[PDB]
Amino acid sequence: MNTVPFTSAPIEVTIGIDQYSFNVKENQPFHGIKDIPIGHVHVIHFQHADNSSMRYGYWFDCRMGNFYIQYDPKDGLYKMMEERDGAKFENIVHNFKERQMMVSYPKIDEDDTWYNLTEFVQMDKIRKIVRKDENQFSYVDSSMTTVQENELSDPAHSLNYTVINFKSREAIRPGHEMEDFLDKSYYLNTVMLQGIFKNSSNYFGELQFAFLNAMFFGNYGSSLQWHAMIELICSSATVPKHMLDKLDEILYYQIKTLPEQYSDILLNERVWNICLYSSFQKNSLHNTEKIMENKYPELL
Amino acid sequence: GAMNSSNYAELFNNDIKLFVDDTNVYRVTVHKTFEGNVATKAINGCIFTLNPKTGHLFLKIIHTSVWAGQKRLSQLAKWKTAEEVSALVRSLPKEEQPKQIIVTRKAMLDPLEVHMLDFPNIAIRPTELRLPFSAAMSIDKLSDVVMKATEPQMVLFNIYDDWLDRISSYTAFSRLTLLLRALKTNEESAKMILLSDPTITIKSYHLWPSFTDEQWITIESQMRDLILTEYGRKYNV
Ligand SMILES: CN(CCO)C(=O)Cc1ccccc1
Repeated sequence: MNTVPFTSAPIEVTIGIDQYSFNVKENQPFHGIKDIPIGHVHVIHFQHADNSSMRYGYWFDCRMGNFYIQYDPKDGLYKMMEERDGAKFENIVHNFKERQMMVSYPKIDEDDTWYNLTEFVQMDKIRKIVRKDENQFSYVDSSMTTVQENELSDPAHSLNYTVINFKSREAIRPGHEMEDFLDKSYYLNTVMLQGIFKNSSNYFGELQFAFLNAMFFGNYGSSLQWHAMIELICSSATVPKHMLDKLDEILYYQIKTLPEQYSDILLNERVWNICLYSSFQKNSLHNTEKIMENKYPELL
Repeated sequence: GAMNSSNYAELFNNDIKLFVDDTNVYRVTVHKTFEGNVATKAINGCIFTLNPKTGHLFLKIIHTSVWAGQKRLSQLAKWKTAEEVSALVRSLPKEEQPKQIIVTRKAMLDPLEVHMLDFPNIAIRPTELRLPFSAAMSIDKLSDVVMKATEPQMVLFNIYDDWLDRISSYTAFSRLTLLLRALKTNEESAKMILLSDPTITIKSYHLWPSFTDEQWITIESQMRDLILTEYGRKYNV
């Protein structure tokens, strides 16, 4: 069980760790989060009390280094940093734990929610979407635009999701225009799965990461990417059975976790109605269709 | 964006553009089977592709053989239309290719956009106008060449005959749309008006009769009356 200590908390902030969140008052004696489960990526995220504009945070994996948070009063945010001195770090944490100045990652034993949301998400792939190679952790915020958004403006601060465009030469074989547009299997299976992602695990990892950035940061380009990756599968007549079954599980837990009061903005009516009721896979997403109908029947 | 009343004069500027109407591509007669079920029989159709500035009409005849063994024909018809329009554009020299293609029905947008991916600079546009190009098969010489086709065939006509020697392309388009609107609202009357006078003939190389300028004013008036008349008989006004 790993720890992310905080030097201090000088400004009032709501802190998220994965799907949990807690309030810290200005100058409250808070020194971090302990008992973080090893084996998953995690995200620690921030919304200041005085300017709820800009949610921001850091994707990290405690297996890749010792990370801590320190507020920077010049740039005005909580920054993640890596501590290279292992003995300094262990001693800092041990002191903070001894004074009980840390919150405990509060994982109920029965609960597989975070695993189910990050099953295919891997730090190494996050770091190719979010390019900042000098750090082992990845910063994301509400305003960062995606490469595709930038084609339609600072390249260094972009989300490099895989571009998916259904009316593009990449998606449409010369001479198969109608076929490829109405049945996207060749774009899914040959261009994207075999060609770009190499396997469905990497495809699902990007889809899950896009959803989590949409949900935790209100990142609009991430929401677009999540829906595009769903629609590409649902609009393909030929999908491996194991991918459809896994997709249904992936989406079930995403819809389960989504805050009820954010569904209006985080869920695209056209995509979901098309996917659940018109598409080739309208009959292949039983768990997802059941939770959607019982939890968001208005959207449909 | 969409073509409508506000930007109507753009049709007659010097940027090459084409209207594409797919109404008459997939045509059927509906009939009863021996067992008392209903079935369709396809008849030859056509794509109506028109340069409104010059009167150039590329009439691609759609022979019923293109439907043989195919499913979802009304959907296929849109993609076939898009395939043929794309082939026409590729067949034209670069300096003759359109800068815009305006589709008369919005369901042509995605099929044509996908077939034209190779031409990212050609704008594919809808229109809010209710253009009467479906009535093209009420022009006797066009209907005749479509029904007689035994194979796929492109036939070329200026739909304005020689009118541009005497009038502008705005006025010519307005005459054409008035004639076609009349033929669409009451075909028999419209054709009675056009041929009532034995002395005015259609030249072998033309579609419409050889009216003098003054006769065109009379004709145009009779067509507007017809479109108002029928509008009363329809709405009881
Ligand atoms: C083809 N001819 C005579 C046949 O009507 C033209 O009047 C020019 C033309 C070129 C191309 C398309 C339509 C019209």
